[PDB]
Amino acid sequence: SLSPRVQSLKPSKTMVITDLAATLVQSGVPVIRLAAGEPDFDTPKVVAEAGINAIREGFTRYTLNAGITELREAICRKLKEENGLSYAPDQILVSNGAKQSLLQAVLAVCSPGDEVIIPAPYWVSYTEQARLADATPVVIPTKISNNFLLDPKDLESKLTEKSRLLILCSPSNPTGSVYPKSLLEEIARIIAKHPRLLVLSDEIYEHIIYAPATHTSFASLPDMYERTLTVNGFSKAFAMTGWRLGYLAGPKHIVAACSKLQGQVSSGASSIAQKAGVAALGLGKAGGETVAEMVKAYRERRDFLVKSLGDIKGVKISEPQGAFYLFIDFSAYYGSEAEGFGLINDSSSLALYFLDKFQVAMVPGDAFGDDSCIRISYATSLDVLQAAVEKIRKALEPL
Amino acid sequence: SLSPRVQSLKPSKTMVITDLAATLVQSGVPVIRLAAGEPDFDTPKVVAEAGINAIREGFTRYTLNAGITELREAICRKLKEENGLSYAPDQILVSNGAKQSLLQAVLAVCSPGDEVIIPAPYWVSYTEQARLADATPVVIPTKISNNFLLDPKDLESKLTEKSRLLILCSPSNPTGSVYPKSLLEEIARIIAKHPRLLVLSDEIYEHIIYAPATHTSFASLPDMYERTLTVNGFSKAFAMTGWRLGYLAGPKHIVAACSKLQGQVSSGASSIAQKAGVAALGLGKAGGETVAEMVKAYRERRDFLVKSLGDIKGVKISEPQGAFYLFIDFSAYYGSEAEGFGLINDSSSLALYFLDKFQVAMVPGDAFGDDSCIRISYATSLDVLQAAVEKIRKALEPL
Repeated sequence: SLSPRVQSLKPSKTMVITDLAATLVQSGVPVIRLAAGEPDFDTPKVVAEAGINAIREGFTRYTLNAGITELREAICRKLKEENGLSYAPDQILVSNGAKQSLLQAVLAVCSPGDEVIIPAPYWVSYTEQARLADATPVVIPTKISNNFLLDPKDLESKLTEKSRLLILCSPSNPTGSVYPKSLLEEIARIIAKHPRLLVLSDEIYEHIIYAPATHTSFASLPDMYERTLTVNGFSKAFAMTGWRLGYLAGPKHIVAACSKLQGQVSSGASSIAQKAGVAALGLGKAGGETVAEMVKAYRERRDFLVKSLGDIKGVKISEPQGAFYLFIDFSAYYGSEAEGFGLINDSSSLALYFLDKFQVAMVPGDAFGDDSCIRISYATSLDVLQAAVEKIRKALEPL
Repeated sequence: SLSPRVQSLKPSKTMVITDLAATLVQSGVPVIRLAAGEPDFDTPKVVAEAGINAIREGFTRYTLNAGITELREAICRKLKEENGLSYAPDQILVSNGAKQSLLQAVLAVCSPGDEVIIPAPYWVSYTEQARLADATPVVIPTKISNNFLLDPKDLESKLTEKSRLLILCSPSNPTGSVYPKSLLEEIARIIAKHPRLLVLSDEIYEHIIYAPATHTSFASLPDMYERTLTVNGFSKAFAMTGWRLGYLAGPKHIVAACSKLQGQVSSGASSIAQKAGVAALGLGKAGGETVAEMVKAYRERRDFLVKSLGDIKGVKISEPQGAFYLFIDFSAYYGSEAEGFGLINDSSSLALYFLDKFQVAMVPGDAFGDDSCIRISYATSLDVLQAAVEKIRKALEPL
């Protein structure tokens, strides 16, 4: 029975709480749902109508494996105009979500035994995708005091003959932290010394930024363009998670190998979702007021939760600059008598205590490589956040 | 640069001919295009409206990774009713097309060095997926006189301690054969001796079948449920190729390992596509007059091409029982020098000869592991087939 690749990954830390509550264990109790990784917003009607018209017009046959020319051309424009990067259409690979885009990159560029350097807190799939490539993940913890930003000295110390891929997610899930250009520059100098090291830049949350923070894409840095794989998509910016559209832009030989890989995984991505993709790219640069209108809401929501929660004692909060996550340091509360949850010294037990006792579902930082925190998503109505703040405050002072 | 496994694949006979005729049409000469592996029909308006309705009703968010509970239930209904198979909802996995379903099954159950037995002629992807799992494909040639059906004695000679998976595609791509129950019963008995051997049954063409022939699910056979992975989908029957919807049914521990894999490869399948899937399943058993009318068009199309080509001398045909492919044996024309243009040695040469000199695009049998033949797709209008038969006759008389 079953192969080692599947056996080697991985219990999962989400189901015990995140979806087990969204179950008859709700009955008859209601639950807030603060653990979803998707926008509360609908798909833009212009984007949605493009999909409806693609269905009507018969754009329902197989696509080119790499993607339709209009989308790969439109993505290239987006990359020059928004990120200041130059790519041709044969350097673009469109996949059914960015998750596939990231995985195919790892399988294309990593030989067995290669080391993939992953900063923690990390998106869950980065560790598992390296293992599916038979590569060795090397995790570098970071601290909240440094805004969960990688330290360049720590990157220097973990370099090896085997270091092949560095994964940078900015703005990042879960911490919602954003890399400054100067920090990425120190990183870049280091990488240029290493002959084999490549960088996977996860820019899926790019248009969700706030305030003085700026998204500066890695390939724009001096000498990095040839070493960088750029990954972006339509799920987070345009609230298109169900459509499954993502893309990779990078060196042509790497994209060509990723494309040959895709011809065997799933073939090309949805013909319907891709036509919606051109429409989404057609909304404009921000892309337009529609995303801007959404980013104003997240900005408002972020500020309510940073204020309320950061004033409870023993709770640490770094102001996030991007995305819609808050990685909250509920540690210090680890002793806790507390109640039915015995020890309450875990991110998982604590997250269990918020649910299954206070009806607030969150994701333990356990899921992301740092047990000091719990991830709270504020991509929900402002009315539910005040109620969630209300449940957290009653949960925590009884300790 | 790139890893082995990306580099292990590097073939593709298909690339220069079928993808290039699209280039030669894209300026000047028109070409028939008989290399289609997709229905010429539109998606059923009922199915199309359900997807358009799902867009309007806002079903654009992430679905559960395994699939929406409504679709997995309708699939279980379809599998018990049409194929006589009993599955629970947690034994079904929905993916972006059957291609993904097959890859995840192969990756789930094959260890390095394991042997994947593939009867030839074969769909190209079976070989590549096995190599992506570090399995060793072992090909078993079959003969046109035996309707390209696997020979059970030939199976026993190649069975080994390392045999893990046998892949059975019925109805077949490229041959268009259907295994009879009696032959499938004989195979089953053979595998029952081997403790490790599993069956991947690719049943995607189940409803494109012609009247005296019957589709028998391998998992219906006694002692086989425990070892069969059933793969089906909506792409070929309902002309849903662009939608990307497929599924796998099997033992609980296998489907769980496939699900952990899918959680790292693509996440769930499209929310819009899934809701169209329930509409397609709701269409009935065949389903209804909707599927029967396309199979009525395919059957006439086939019979026109068996008679027209079979009357050409040096052409050998097994009448297909399913799907819309014809694997035509143009050998005997090998060993002949055309002018000037040059040598017609092989299926590659012959297929190149039909196109470019007589404007007819086909897929060489080289692409499917059988060099004897050329694959003609008849999922196109009866009018184009007549102009191709003329061209085939005009190409064939000069030798």
